[PDB]
Amino acid sequence: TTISPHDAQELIARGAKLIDIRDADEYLREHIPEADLAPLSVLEQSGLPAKLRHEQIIFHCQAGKRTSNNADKLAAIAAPAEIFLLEDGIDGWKKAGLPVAVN
Repeated sequence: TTISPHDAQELIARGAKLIDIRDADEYLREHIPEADLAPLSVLEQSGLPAKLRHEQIIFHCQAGKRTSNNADKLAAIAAPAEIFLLEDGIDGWKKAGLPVAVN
């Protein structure tokens, strides 16, 4: 299931984890302040660490593609949470007028 940036904000205000699945170099250039970084490759190797588990988990990447294309991987990695994909990624978040942190 996809979630709008504004609806994601409301879930994050209730404790939902926002997980950035991009690489560290991408994150460092520009990220969502509320997000926790966990590159997809690392998640595929060692799983989601306990500190990033919650009842509600929202994954995001750049523009919606890596989340859409790895939907089954992400559904398993965060199971048994309620899982969302941020619609249009950080690009969508920016287009919605929500804050980002730029290097």
